[PDB]
Amino acid sequence: SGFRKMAFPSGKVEGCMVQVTCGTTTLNGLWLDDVVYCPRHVICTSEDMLNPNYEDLLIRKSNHNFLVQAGNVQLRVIGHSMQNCVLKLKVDTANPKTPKYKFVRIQPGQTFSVLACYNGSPSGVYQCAMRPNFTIKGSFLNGSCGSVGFNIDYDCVSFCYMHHMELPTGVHAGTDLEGNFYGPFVDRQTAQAAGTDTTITVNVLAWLYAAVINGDRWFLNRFTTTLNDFNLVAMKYNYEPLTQDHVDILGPLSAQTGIAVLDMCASLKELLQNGMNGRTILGSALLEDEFTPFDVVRQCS
Amino acid sequence: SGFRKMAFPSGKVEGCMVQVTCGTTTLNGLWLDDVVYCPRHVICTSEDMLNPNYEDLLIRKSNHNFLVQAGNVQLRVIGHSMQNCVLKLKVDTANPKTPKYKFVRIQPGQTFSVLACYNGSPSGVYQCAMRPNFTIKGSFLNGSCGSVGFNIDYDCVSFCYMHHMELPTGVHAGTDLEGNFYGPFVDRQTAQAAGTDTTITVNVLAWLYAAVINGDRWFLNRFTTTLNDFNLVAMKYNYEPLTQDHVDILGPLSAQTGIAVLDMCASLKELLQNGMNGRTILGSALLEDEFTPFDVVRQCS
Ligand SMILES: C[C@H]1C(=O)[C@]23[C@H](O)[C@H]1CC[C@H]2[C@@]12CO[C@]3(O)[C@@H](O)[C@@H]1C(C)(C)CC[C@@H]2O
Ligand SMILES: C[C@H]1C(=O)[C@]23[C@H](O)[C@H]1CC[C@H]2[C@@]12CO[C@]3(O)[C@@H](O)[C@@H]1C(C)(C)CC[C@@H]2O
Repeated sequence: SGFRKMAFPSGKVEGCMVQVTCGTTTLNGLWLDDVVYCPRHVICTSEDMLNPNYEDLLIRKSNHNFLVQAGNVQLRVIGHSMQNCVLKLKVDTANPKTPKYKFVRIQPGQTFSVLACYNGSPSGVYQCAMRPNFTIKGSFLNGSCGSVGFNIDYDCVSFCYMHHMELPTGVHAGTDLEGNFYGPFVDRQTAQAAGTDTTITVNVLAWLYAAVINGDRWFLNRFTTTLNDFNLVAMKYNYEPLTQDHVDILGPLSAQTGIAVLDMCASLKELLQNGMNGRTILGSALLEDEFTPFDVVRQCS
Repeated sequence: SGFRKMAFPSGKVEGCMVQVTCGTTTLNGLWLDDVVYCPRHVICTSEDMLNPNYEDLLIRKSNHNFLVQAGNVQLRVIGHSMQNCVLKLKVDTANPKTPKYKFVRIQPGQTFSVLACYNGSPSGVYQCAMRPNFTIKGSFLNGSCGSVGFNIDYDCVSFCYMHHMELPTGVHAGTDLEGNFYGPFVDRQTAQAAGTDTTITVNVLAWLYAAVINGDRWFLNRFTTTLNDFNLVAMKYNYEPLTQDHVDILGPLSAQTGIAVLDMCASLKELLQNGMNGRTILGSALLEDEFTPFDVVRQCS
């Protein structure tokens, strides 16, 4: 029993992390087979980051301009190319610790583990959600850029995030591993701001099922509601609409606890309208939305 | 910027995790050099766990009774001995992935990373604190026993916890790696219960400094207080007394933010007496006590 914000074991990713240096700019790279992936802004100086032209900046660079260190061992770069907002540095040596991996783009509402790194040195691991507004609420200091987000299915590492920048509200923006940004963000330090965020309704419902399975029952009631009447309430409290697929996805958890999805929706309506009254759910005094139905089943089955 | 409950990278520990089977009982072991460490109750059946005599149970066992699998490879056990509540199984092969390590016993109030494992297979990593009552609030299902807690200093793994049992309130009890239990708990499924817990005052203060550094300032005030007058309030709300060493340990954080320790104590007094008023601190609606001064400096420096 018990429920914690749990990250995937980070070992398989730790063995892929390297340092990439161009001039006086250094950040983290991902070394898979004979390619190192890193943010393209590694070729920018402090001045350039205002408004760079990356094609012009890259054409003026050669292989010897890129320093790659795999811990102590320096890797000889034998090729460079730009793919969207990521740089691909072809190197001398194939990473002998290269795991089975895929590059997958995730959806808002889905979770992943972040291995925060500094100068190619792993510092810590934590669980994130992709916010509805395509930002993440991470923990990143200067030199954390190139740090990756990932899930592990069996022995396969699904890489979904590379960290690029911090936004004005202190939230974080990055790309998939093909170098395509999540949300309407660009790799220049300018006047960009996160759009209005919403609460991930299906995740909050999954978390209430986790609470029931772990013996927190106080918020349950005899009432039920309709998907329409619930969605009217959701809109008012800045929650995402719930769909038939959402209730279908919550089916297994519904069956395990014996509480119908629309019954649990009735509980959420009451919690939104009334609050908690000095009471807690799984050691929290607010409604948690960074656990997916899968995350709950994983930890509570 | 940003603040997350961050675990240490788990790679160095992942490579030490094995499965130990005796009869129909299976759990996790820690393989360091040519020794595998596991809970001694692996030699107990469902019936024995009521009231076992481990000396009698072990004397009736031989090396061939212990099945150890390092993933696929089976390890030949060539010796067995009991050290307090842990079993030491001497094996054929020295673990080639054995990191630099120490066995350290931690204090109530200190934090560590847990690598939750099932049948010698790592499942996830999360951060814990040793509660004042020597329990931990972990996430453990059947087959999680033998899972270890640890810190990483430089390249050295300081192992501090091995998981043994779950208590009636759904909290967890275990030993250091010398097999000595944290708190007044024993390895038999009986009527044991956790003593009354308290809030780790110094940790809550460190977390308020983390909030200030990340731009949460609303709870600050012009007031200060004395260490005595604060400790009178602490006692009432079931907080641990604050000592001169606690304020000394908070010195660096005090200097970084320019808020005196006793000024921050005044803020905590108000938060305890008044509450938060629908407001949050670092994405929490209650006062968090599982971040040490070290944990904050680590993430906010
Ligand atoms: C790598 C990311 C990052 O961390 C950036 C951005 O959020 C993003 C891109 C650039 C840095 C940073 C500008 O702002 C940063 O937040 C900051 O950490 C960087 C320094 C320390 C001020 C150095 C200059 C540097 O331009
Ligand atoms: C390994 C720990 C553990 O997980 C124990 C205890 O908390 C502790 C020791 C024993 C098991 C468990 C008795 O209670 C358990 O909570 C439970 O998970 C175990 C089973 C699944 C019921 C099987 C029998 C077994 O006796």
